[PDB]
Amino acid sequence: CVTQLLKDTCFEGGDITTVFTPSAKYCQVVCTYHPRCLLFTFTAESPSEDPTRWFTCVLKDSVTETLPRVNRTAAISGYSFKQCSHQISACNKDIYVDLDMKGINYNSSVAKSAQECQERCTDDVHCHFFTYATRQFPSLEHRNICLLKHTQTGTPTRITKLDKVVSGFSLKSCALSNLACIRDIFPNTVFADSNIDSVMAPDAFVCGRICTHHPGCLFFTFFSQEWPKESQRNLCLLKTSESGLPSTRIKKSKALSGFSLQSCRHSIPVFCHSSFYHDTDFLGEELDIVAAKSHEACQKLCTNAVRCQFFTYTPACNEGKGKCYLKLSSNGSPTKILHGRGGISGYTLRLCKMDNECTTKIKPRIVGGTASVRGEWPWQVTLHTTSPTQRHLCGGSIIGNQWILTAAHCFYGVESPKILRVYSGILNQSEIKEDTSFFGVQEIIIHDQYKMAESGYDIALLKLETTVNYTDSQRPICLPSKGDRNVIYTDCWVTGWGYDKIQNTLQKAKIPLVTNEECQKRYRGHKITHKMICAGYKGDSGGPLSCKHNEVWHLVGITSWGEGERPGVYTNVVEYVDWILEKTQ
Amino acid sequence: CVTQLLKDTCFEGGDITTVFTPSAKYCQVVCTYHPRCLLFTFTAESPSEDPTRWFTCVLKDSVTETLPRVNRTAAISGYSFKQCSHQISACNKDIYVDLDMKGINYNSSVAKSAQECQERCTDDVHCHFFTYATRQFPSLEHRNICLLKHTQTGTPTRITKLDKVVSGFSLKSCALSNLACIRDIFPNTVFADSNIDSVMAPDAFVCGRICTHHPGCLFFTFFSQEWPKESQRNLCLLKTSESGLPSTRIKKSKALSGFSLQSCRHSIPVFCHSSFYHDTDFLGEELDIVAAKSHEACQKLCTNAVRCQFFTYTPACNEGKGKCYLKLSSNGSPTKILHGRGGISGYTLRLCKMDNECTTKIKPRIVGGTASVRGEWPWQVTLHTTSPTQRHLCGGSIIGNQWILTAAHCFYGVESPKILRVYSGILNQSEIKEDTSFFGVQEIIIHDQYKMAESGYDIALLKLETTVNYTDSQRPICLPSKGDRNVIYTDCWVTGWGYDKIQNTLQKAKIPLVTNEECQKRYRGHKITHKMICAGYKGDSGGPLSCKHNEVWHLVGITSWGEGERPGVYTNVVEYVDWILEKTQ
Ligand SMILES: *[C@@H]1O[C@H](CO)[C@@H](O[C@@H]2O[C@H](CO)[C@@H](O)[C@H](O)[C@H]2NC(C)=O)[C@H](O)[C@H]1NC(C)=O
Ligand SMILES: *[C@@H]1O[C@H](CO)[C@@H](O[C@@H]2O[C@H](CO)[C@@H](O)[C@H](O)[C@H]2NC(C)=O)[C@H](O)[C@H]1NC(C)=O
Ligand SMILES: *[C@@H]1O[C@H](CO)[C@@H](O)[C@H](O)[C@H]1NC(C)=O
Ligand SMILES: *[C@@H]1O[C@H](CO)[C@@H](O)[C@H](O)[C@H]1NC(C)=O
Ligand SMILES: *[C@@H]1O[C@H](CO)[C@@H](O)[C@H](O)[C@H]1NC(C)=O
Ligand SMILES: *[C@@H]1O[C@H](CO)[C@@H](O)[C@H](O)[C@H]1NC(C)=O
Ligand SMILES: [Cl-]
Ligand SMILES: [Cl-]
Ligand SMILES: [Cl-]
Ligand SMILES: [Cl-]
Ligand SMILES: [Cl-]
Ligand SMILES: [Cl-]
Ligand SMILES: [Cl-]
Ligand SMILES: [Cl-]
Ligand SMILES: [Cl-]
Ligand SMILES: [Cl-]
Repeated sequence: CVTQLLKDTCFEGGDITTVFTPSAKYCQVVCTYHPRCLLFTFTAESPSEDPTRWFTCVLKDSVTETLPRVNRTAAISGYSFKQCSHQISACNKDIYVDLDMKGINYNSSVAKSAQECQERCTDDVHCHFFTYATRQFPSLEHRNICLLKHTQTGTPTRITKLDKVVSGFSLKSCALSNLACIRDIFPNTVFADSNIDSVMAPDAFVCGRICTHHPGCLFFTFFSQEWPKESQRNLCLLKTSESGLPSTRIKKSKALSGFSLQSCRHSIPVFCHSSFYHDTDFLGEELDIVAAKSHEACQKLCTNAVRCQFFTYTPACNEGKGKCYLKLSSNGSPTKILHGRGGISGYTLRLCKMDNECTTKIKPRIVGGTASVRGEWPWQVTLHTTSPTQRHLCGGSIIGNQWILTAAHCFYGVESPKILRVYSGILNQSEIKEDTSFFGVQEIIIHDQYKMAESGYDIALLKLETTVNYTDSQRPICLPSKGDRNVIYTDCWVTGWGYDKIQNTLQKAKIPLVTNEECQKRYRGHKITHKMICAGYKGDSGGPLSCKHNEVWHLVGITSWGEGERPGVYTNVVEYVDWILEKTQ
Repeated sequence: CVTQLLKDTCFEGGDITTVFTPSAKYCQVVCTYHPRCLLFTFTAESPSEDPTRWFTCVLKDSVTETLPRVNRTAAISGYSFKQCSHQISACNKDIYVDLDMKGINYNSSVAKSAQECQERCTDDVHCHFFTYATRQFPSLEHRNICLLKHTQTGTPTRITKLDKVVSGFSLKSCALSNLACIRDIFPNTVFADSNIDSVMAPDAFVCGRICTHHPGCLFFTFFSQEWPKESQRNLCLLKTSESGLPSTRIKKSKALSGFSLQSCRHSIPVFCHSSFYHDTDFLGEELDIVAAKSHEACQKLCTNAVRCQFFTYTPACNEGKGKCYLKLSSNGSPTKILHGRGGISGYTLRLCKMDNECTTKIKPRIVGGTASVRGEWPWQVTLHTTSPTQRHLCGGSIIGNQWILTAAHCFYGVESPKILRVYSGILNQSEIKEDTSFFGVQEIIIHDQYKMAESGYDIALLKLETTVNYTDSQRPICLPSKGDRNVIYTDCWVTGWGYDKIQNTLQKAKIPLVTNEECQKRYRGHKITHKMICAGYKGDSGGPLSCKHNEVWHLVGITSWGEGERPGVYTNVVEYVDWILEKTQ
């Protein structure tokens, strides 16, 4: 695919819509995330253009996947990232100097700095972007004012130059938000607040997933297939309120209500709808119709056709040669959902690259007894120490392509990264031979405030020398979201090889969380804190406390000190999220 | 359906496009003929509106088939006639006083009157509308100037008030044009002149039918299914030239070229595409999907769904329960035509009401021997005379719901219309009994210049007292088009009951045309003229010489005088087209 931009170039004619962006680089993000845009043309600040046309971001589509390039000064053009195998971010950390980004201003308070005003926007339910008047701003009245804004689109309605002011976006999509995510989904309930948009959805999960990526949507009501009024079946009503919460909880059958999870975006599927919808036909515009052997292959044909957004495989009785209908609409959704016409429908997987790789589905395997097997806990690594002899030293978790999360105390009297060897995808320690391949560590980042395990801060990152080619054997686990701080995890597991004594086959064990004060009562001498967590009723130093919640695995804890019944104490990973992100980029 | 307009009413929001029309009444025609418009809002001349918004005709669509009505002064709103069972005209005879209708001006010559300037526009290959500067127009230079115009749309690009000028449309769609229609369709031939538009068509007939109703299209090239370049299969290229003719005849296989038949519109199918296209899938936007027993019923489900423009029935092996896909696009055509996916496709018949009823298909029957049978020649009437006794007097042809075309000489010593009785749908004269129903004549319009049969002008209209409910038994025949003057008819027939001696069963006879000078040589004493035609090698006074050409029956002649081999002489109906239309409206 083509990621790089085009200096002084305009794509002639394929317009869908026009928005305002601070830069072409973010124009490209808008295009990538909009359901039809394939190419675009940003207009930079320039003498050769009037100020009203600056910051214009024209989203475009073409049947051929491209358009005519004509020369224009200060026109930056580009392609979307839909066509790409590399992952997709959505997080713009830029503070734009002298840029006044207009929207509906709704709070206007004082702030120490642009950084604090960004933290405020990010932590707010409504904020899309901010403008911060610096201390050098002439009007004393307006000096240090942090005004938060929102628009229909997430995009500013205008962009103008205004010296001594800095604008910037919300970092909710950088996993930096302290906002609580309400995952509670309310059956037989409707909400009646502001209806800002509507889509047709096959079910409420998809309805909620759509709410999450829609910038104006804070919560929703889905009117199900079995809903009485036919005109409203499969209707996903995207809603907002001035409070941020829904005004009232009206009971009603066959309807289903919930919240945006914008703040937990990085740990949830959002753009990745992988299910198939049986005896279901998605109505849209027809891209193509091809012979296909199964619904699964139909989805592939869609995924690999860039303009395709959803499909309906009509199965062949007769012979094995169904018809695969590749479809699209203006909004990524079907215009109508029919049941009872025998179709098998779903969506493009071309989207799942927009999702965090740690949210991809778990491969069904016969997790038998309490002995693990290949692929089962593929985030687990075994940390080897070359010195004295090559031996297992610690457990660790893949959380990145180049990053291991583990315990700081594992590195007591480790004088360089160069004695360390990280093995992935390992069942048996016995499997490890001299010829075996491993990742070498390049850097050990220990928390600068770490002293002792039983004190706080027992957390470490290994930056690997080479990156991991992800596989069923080797995959990352998600960090818990700062918004998920009150989630009650009830499916928690520890894994590792016993570390003293050690075992060969990777062991596994479902174990229960225990509350920080039920833990404190059973341990005195040093204080258990908010930055720790407990469980018990095993594994190694550095190993994961992995909790499964809503089909996704979370790295809730790192094994710190067992002391043993007295429960294991773990580093509370959630409390080190800023830190992990700060250090990893 | 709703035909009547709405005073001071605007339909809020469903905009497709915006054009300029002289009046709301013609706005309604534009809407009816545009492939998506269902409702609209015209803006009349008014103090309460600025002059730039006058004559605005906003074409609108709605998923529900209507929109919100809000009050506005000088906004006229209405619905299309798509929803209607009554026939549809397209012919606006209005001369708009003080109205300057802007377009590309291309000829600018002098003219005696507005009527003559309209006749000139009508007779011209390129003309959509005209403006005529009256003799009272101040600038002496511009006084009496008849300027012809065209636009992309057939619609003027602007409308402005300009005192002492009159504007008006072409009457090509009133069957008033003297322009020759080139029906010759050129196999393995392309044209290379100006490409003004393109559509996907299943075959070249449809391609040509689309050219005919497209105002900018004078001729076309169709690139067939078997065309080498896949990107251009089923491509219907709508073309024009400054000459009006195609520049050159480039040979090339699998391509097929032809002309607009705009001038012969009233005798040809144009909007009525009644065929089914097998192993053919029409791509468009999906309106609905329903269970259906056959392709024929699928077409019905489309026809009766007003937004549906075309369809694809996928047949059930298995059971009798296919899937009928109701579809639509922006232009009435499929966006792509796929072969080989097993679909049966075609178009809405909701269109055929736009076609002249005399173009509807002939019902297959076993036309046996030379004795007719029920339904065979359903335009034929038997003219009875009540006096002395009730007896067959003349043959006649239904050409309207309330009109019979026949011979002037039939009415020798007929003192009132009240002795006349018109019977339709009659095989046997014996079938006629006292209880039998008939149409009473209200008026006998004889050509004022008629003297004697063997002189000219032997033509008469019967205006009936009640109108004919059309049926397989009773249907009209088309007048020949003034543009079809050089058509060589080779499938001509006379029908009637022998009128002297007479027969009971309706007789039929294929007979050959004979040239006017091959006729003149075999008849002297009075002159055969351009306004007569001959045939021979039978029927009554007043009866039809019916010629079948391109699947359509034409009333080429009325039986005037046999004199018998010496051939029959007929009134040459083509030469009395202005007259028939003048008298019938
Ligand atoms: C605007 O936003 C700010 C911060 O999100 C709100 O300020 C807080 O108001 C509450 C209520 O007194 C206090 O407890 C907080 O200490 C305030 N914070 C700060 C930084 O002053 C403020 O109330 C909002 N006001 C409106 C309605 O615009
Ligand atoms: C404009 O249109 C008129 C009529 O359609 C053309 O006038 C005719 O020109 C030919 C060529 O000399 C004459 O034989 C006709 O007698 C003319 N008719 C009249 C009414 O004058 C005229 O040539 C066209 N001219 C252009 C190119 O604008
Ligand atoms: C556009 O710019 C390039 C780079 O200078 C030039 O070579 C080209 O001729 C320009 N215009 C075209 C191809 O129309
Ligand atoms: C490695 O694990 C497999 C799977 O259980 C086991 O059969 C085998 O015994 C182990 N290796 C050794 C040293 O036996
Ligand atoms: C629109 O006009 C009608 C006719 O006077 C009036 O009764 C009506 O109240 C007006 N407006 C509405 C219903 O919004
Ligand atoms: C009427 O026509 C039918 C059809 O040929 C014929 O059988 C019958 O003989 C006719 N009527 C009379 C008077 O026989
Ligand atoms: Cl400001
Ligand atoms: Cl559901
Ligand atoms: Cl398309
Ligand atoms: Cl494709
Ligand atoms: Cl989506
Ligand atoms: Cl003029
Ligand atoms: Cl063909
Ligand atoms: Cl639609
Ligand atoms: Cl419908
Ligand atoms: Cl059409």
